[PDB]
Amino acid sequence: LTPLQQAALKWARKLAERFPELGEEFIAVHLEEARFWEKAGATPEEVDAAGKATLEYYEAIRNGDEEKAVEARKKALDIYNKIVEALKKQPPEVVAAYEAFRPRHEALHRRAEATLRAQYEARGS
Ligand SMILES: [Zn+2]
Ligand SMILES: [Zn+2]
Repeated sequence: LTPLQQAALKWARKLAERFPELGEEFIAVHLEEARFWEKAGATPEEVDAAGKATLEYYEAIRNGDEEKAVEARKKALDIYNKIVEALKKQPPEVVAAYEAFRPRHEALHRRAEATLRAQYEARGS
């Protein structure tokens, strides 16, 4: 267990615990994403800051806080953009592997956004 994997595990487990509908699948998908971040040369602190902003982002959707959602989304994607451009210099098998994995992360992301917005519209928070 690398320090980068531990950093991704900490924030992905928090999201799964607070929103059980996402489930352990939310943790596993974010670990696989973290393996590509590690391949691209990301550091544990970059993954820790991005995971922290991701929890704040989804917590913002659950609570209807739009300003916090905008700020948290930018903080997470500022770090993600650094890693997309680093992935360009990766071997083609790594890039092709990432392009084949990303639709599964996209589908979990679409589900998580809709499910938490639904909890704000119904439960209210
Ligand atoms: Zn995600
Ligand atoms: Zn989105």
